[PDB]
Amino acid sequence: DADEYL
Amino acid sequence: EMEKEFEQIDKSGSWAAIYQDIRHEASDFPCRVAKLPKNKNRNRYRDVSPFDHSRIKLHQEDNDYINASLIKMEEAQRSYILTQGPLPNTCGHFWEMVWEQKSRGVVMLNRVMEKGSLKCAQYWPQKEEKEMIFEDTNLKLTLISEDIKSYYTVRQLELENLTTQETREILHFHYTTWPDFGVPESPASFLNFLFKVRESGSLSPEHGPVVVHCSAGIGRSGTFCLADTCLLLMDKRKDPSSVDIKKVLLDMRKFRMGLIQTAEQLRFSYLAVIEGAKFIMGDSSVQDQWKELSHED
Repeated sequence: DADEYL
Repeated sequence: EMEKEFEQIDKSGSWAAIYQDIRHEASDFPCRVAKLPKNKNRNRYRDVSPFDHSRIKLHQEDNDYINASLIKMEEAQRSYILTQGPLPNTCGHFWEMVWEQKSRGVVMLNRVMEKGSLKCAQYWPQKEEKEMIFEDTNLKLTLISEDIKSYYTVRQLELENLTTQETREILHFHYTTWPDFGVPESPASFLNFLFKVRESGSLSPEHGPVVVHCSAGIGRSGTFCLADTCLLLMDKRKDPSSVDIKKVLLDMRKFRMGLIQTAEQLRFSYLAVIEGAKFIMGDSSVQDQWKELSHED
């Protein structure tokens, strides 16, 4: 959803 | 008994559950350096950090940080460096890690672009004539040759430490066919890719650890490493039946967090080891019986 990752 | 477990789990559809239990039991160690504000830009993902204890320290007195972890499988007798796909400002660090760790092979399990987005920078030269110079680290990188096969590309790169006038040949193993979503339907191509990596001597203890990366350096890189280590232990132990992929996985998570990101990647690794073991365990008829499977001309 946001740039990083999980 | 791993064949058992695979069938037993699939029939029952407990992959998420088996997986989630591994997430729950996963080790957890501090990632102090990784979270330092000056290293925010060296981390492709804020939620994917190397533990302090197994992180790779760059040999620069500057800032020794790189999002890279040393996975040392004691019993399997193999070490891997799992790292994120280099960011645009960490490509020199990556090659500096490669250089200082004496790595012979770099294993890329991803594509620079995946799901419409950049999962890793173009950290190697696509053209023989356009070498890359990493000015920050003072390394020169030249594409010598490449061998594009249907599911992977083996590149022969020449890394030059410009400081010492010393040059090394780095084999780049690029599995190019991992799908954007899910895993390969068959472990055939991955396993054959694994065996060429092995065959090249890149994983031998005579070299530094192989540098394995994907985008975050945990999911597909974890698959590669888990599968390869489980294959090492089976075809090493008194009984191959004794290798427990979950315990292997958990020992690997002691060194880097989140290895294997989905229950499908965990299932893909069980597939990979199950199939990889059959071919090596005793089919005297073959060794690499991945003809049609991986196709090959």
